[PDB]
Amino acid sequence: NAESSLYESLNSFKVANRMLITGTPLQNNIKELAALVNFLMPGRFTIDQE
DNA sequence: CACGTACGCGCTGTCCCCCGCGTTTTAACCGCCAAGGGGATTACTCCCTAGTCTCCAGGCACGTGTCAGATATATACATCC
Repeated sequence: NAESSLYESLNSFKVANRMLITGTPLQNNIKELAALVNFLMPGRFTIDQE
């Protein structure tokens, strides 16, 4: 979730390189995967159509 | 104003129950889904109903005459000394 407090807490960190380790990248819809790829690298990847 | 006595108040005992502290538990709090309904707005359409107007008539208020029940005498029969 991009709205949660953990998302804004970790997204405000001054880290050069990030990595996400999970088993299920997409669970409900493509908006969640959009949130993960926005947390990874913010802006060259956009998802706006469901 | 006088009297007198009952009760407010001060003192003492006593016991009991609440407070302080330490220890253990536990649920409030914060952060999370998971979808779905409730409700606040914005815009639009429609139609029923309440305001407005005119006219009229009877309900309410006032006044007054009467009328039936309650109260107070007028006279006659029964009764005590």
